[PDB]
Order: sequence, then structure tokens, then C-alpha cells
Amino acid sequence: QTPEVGIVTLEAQTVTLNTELPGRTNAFRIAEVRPQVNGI
Amino acid sequence: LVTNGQANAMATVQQLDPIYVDVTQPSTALLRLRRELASGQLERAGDNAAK
Repeated sequence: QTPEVGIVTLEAQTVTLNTELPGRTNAFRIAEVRPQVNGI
Repeated sequence: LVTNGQANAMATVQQLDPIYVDVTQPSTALLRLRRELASGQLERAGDNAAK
């Protein structure tokens, strides 16, 4: 008459959590070579 | 290369111990407030009005 349930025995254990995130790589020190002189 | 009076900012320095909060109220709401505060059906708050 009494039912028959199915248990899981949950036990405390440490977890980490990390999330992926987008983004674009940029150069470290880019120099836009641009003149300081008018001429040909 | 960096030129004089450059429109592009090199870095941005901001401090936030207070923060301005810019809040937009529609003008018809201010106009119905001006219509209802003049009549007696809505009294001005006073000392607590700024919070």
C-alpha cells in the first residue's frame, strides 16, 4: 500500500563556475605611422 | 602620432563618488502637475520634495 520512491543521496561538494564571454584581440602597441612633414 | 587640439581622446579619467542621474520627464506630465498644484487637489510636498 505504501509507495516506493527513488532517492538520490545529495552530498555537499565544492564547485567552481566560469562563463565564456566574446571579444576581439587587439595588438599590444600599434603605431599608426603618420607624417609630420608636407612633401612628396 | 598625436596632434594639437585633437578631437579623439587619448584616455578617459572619470571619478564617481557622486553620480549624476539624468532623468527625462515628458512635458505633458509637468503641465498636468502645474494644473493640479494650482488647484487644491494636490498639495506641494515641501521638505521631502527633493528626495
